[PDB]
Amino acid sequence: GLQQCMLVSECSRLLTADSVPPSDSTSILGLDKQDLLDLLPPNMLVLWVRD
Amino acid sequence: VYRELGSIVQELKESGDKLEERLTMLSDVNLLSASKPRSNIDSKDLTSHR
Amino acid sequence: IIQESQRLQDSIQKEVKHFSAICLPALLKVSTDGFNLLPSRELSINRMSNTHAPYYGIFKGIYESVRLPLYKAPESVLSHVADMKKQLFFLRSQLSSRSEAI
Amino acid sequence: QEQIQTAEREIVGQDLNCERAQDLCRRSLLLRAFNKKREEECEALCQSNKK
Amino acid sequence: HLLRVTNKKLNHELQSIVNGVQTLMSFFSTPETACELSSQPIFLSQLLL
Repeated sequence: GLQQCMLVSECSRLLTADSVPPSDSTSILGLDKQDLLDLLPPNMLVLWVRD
Repeated sequence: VYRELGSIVQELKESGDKLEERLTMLSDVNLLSASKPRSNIDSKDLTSHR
Repeated sequence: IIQESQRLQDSIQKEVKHFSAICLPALLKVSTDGFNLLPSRELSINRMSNTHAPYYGIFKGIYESVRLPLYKAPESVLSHVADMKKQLFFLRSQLSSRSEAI
Repeated sequence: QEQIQTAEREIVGQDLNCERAQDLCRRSLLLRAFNKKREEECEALCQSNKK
Repeated sequence: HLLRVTNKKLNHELQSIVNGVQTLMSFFSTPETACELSSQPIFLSQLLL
């Protein structure tokens, strides 16, 4: 759970070049932050891991 | 029949365009692996110049 | 349709091949002045952070040449070199004084 | 002191940076997310073929 | 390996669409040459007036 949370976070950041919304910037592999958040373990497991 | 075929062509075209855009992005030289560090100090490397 | 379908032929494989060639850390861009996004690996403070960083081998060599320990923070390199220059000036002055005294 | 310095050089040399394994994990996750998106796109073309 | 499978699936679906559309268009092509007995007109514009 912890490894997966860190990995998702690391990869989310790879995608979010904090750059300026350009409404037009082509993401790597066409992936958005939301596509990665879906690969997170179930919310009950994430809270358990953080506690 | 004409409207239906027209929709399929549009979907394929949009997908094709988006793919070309992504390929262009991935081919950027700055993203491509560890080119052997440059022998010359880049003008943007202020610390090495200093 | 034939033309557009041909454009999308092996589209997944083509993209994966281009992706496999990219350096992921080059994607991590940080803004130091709020305006210019630079890859974190190009930051001067990270030149010694990882053995795999592009400039690690070069700066390792510079640290050893100026006798600066590898565990020291990268921000100390210029201050240290400045002190070494100061020492050189002092040694020259001492030599000149001693040569005059002799 | 000479022994300690040799041992120190060895520890510094062993500084296990599992960066390669981590890179592979990041790539794997990104590609998994990519695969999921491409599966959705395949399902959409399948629907068009049925029509 | 998963992406290679998915890629084959996507290529198959794209080919299916190409084959499907070609088949569909074969129904609209007027057999110029009288001779071929076989292709019974399916569209009133085909004529038969």
